[PDB]
Amino acid sequence: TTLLNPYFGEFGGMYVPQILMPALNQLEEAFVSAQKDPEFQAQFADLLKNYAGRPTALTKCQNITAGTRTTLYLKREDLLHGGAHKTNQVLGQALLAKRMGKSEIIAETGAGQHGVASALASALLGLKCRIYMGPNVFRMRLMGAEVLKDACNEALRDWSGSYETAHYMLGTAAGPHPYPTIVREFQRMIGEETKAQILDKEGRLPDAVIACVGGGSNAIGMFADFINDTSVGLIGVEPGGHGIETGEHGAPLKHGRVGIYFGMKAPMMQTADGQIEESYSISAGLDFPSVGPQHAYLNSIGRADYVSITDDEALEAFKTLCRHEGIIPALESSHALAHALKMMREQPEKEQLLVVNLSGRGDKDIFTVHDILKARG
Amino acid sequence: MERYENLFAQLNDRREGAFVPFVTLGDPGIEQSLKIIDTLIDAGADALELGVPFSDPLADGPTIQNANLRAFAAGVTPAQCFEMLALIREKHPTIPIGLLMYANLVFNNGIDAFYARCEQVGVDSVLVADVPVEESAPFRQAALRHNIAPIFICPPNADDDLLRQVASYGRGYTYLLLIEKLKEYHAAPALQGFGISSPEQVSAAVRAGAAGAISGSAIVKIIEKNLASPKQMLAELRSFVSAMKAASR
Ligand SMILES: C=C(/N=C/c1c(COP(=O)(O)O)cnc(C)c1O)C(=O)O
Ligand SMILES: [Cl-]
Ligand SMILES: [Cl-]
Ligand SMILES: [Cl-]
Ligand SMILES: [Cl-]
Ligand SMILES: [Cl-]
Ligand SMILES: [N+]
Repeated sequence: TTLLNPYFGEFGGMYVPQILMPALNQLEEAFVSAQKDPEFQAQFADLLKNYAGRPTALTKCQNITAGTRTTLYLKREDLLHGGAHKTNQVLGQALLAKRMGKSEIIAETGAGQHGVASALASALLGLKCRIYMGPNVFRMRLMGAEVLKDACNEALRDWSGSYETAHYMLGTAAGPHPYPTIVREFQRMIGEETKAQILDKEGRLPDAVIACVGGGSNAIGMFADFINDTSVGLIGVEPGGHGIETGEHGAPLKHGRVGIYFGMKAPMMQTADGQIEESYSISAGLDFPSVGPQHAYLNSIGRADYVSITDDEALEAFKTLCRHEGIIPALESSHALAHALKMMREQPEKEQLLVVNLSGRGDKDIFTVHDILKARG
Repeated sequence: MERYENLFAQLNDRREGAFVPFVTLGDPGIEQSLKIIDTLIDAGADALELGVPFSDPLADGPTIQNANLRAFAAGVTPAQCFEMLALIREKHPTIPIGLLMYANLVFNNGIDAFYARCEQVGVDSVLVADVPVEESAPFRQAALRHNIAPIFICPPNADDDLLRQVASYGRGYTYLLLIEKLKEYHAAPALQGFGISSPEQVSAAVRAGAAGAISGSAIVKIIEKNLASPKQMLAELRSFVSAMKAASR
């Protein structure tokens, strides 16, 4: 029994050991209660405005689109405190933890952004935060935190006989219900602001909104408020790694099969006999073998289209934004920008209004990009 | 077949409980796993619970997680596990054989086809570790269609709704971590699988009203300690299983 539907079509669910169902049911009930509580919404809004820095800017990119009929805006989640969109929903989940009378936080992280997001939120709200399997390491320790697909398996292990005291801060729109729903609702101000901002600046909805997809939280955050606007295209960009043809990628939604893992039924990269494969991307934040079930659902009904961008395309978009707009983007975000640049360049007389979710800043990536550039020459 | 029912009817006639060890298939290797399993049966295990190596064993503790890497370090695949199972059943016609699975290995190439393969090799039950009873319908149904008992975990917190669901949905045995309400609800005989490490705990579970006890990690422990000593592995396994089963009589 649940209050909300755990599935998006055939995708989603709560595929966890029986012993974790009370934790998931507790969390879902607290979330449903919190969404109807004006005091909770006001406290979350306070944190987002006065601590995280919302609303984030919407930046027009005239230098990049000169000589084409593309108008390009970047939704600037790179300007959010912490440097990425992850901060939005850790603030909400930390408030939910406190609503449930809990005082410990468990988390994991690939690109460090979510682990540092979990640590900063825990420091602000007085929660004892413990992170599994993460520079980023020193930040989390500075912020008082006690410190991989298996990373996602590290925390569930503790949250087992812990949830009476601790909350598992899942970092993307995936995992067992209610997390795909909670993470969407705590990220949807991305798309809500973008819609208001585009309307103010252009007097019309975008032709398409474009976001990179790892587990799916920044993309579903951007998409959610546009889903019922049937003329707005929703484009999610998975990592193509060295190329889909190489098998060294992170694009299960396109090139993968439905399976059951990490508490959800969803497309995943897996061997012929159902072992969960290892993904690959130049960007640690997209290096995820599955995808959130709402993206699988949106794909299946044709509401959203999913594409892939290779390491080299992402690298070129990273350089392009640095040189022509003075913004250093996360390599994750550069996948979304790269696809927008392709939409523009392939059809330069097509009139189109595009928004790219610039999910984070790329200071974390400057060492990685420097080594690749130097190794090239 | 009705191996679990025949087993519990016989154990009741003898006024004793069941002792059921768990081991990971192919740990440390196919050959020695097969010999380990024959030693457990030789020593007096009433049923078996056998794990198929999975890339991400979410619901396994530290000792169990090591068993799976040992098996992967040996190249063990699910197809090799099912040939093992057919060989085990061909040697031992009446002992109940339960599998502890992860959902993706069951769902991968079709749920019905997985339980069909279980019936073909003579498996008696399947516990899917990451499928809660609320998600279990297609698994339970496919299990029952192929004469496989779907096993459910009754956790310590279980309220009355979960108790009646577990009692209604499970067959073969109830995986316990409560006994009176399961009997009241006509549940499958309960096997305590929580911290079963000592012969006293077996005797304490039967005395509590359980039909027996499952030792889900103590056997795996004894294997981990004697890797460079295969012979002493089997002799240590034999002595422990004998001590646990004697505690059931
Ligand atoms: C996985 C992480 N971050 C991923 C990430 C992603 C991919 O995660 P989502 O698909 O959930 O947005 C996108 N953009 C940025 C800036 C990111 O850091 C992490 O920091 O643990
Ligand atoms: Cl519902
Ligand atoms: Cl409200
Ligand atoms: Cl409005
Ligand atoms: Cl036999
Ligand atoms: Cl049956
Ligand atoms: N991914």
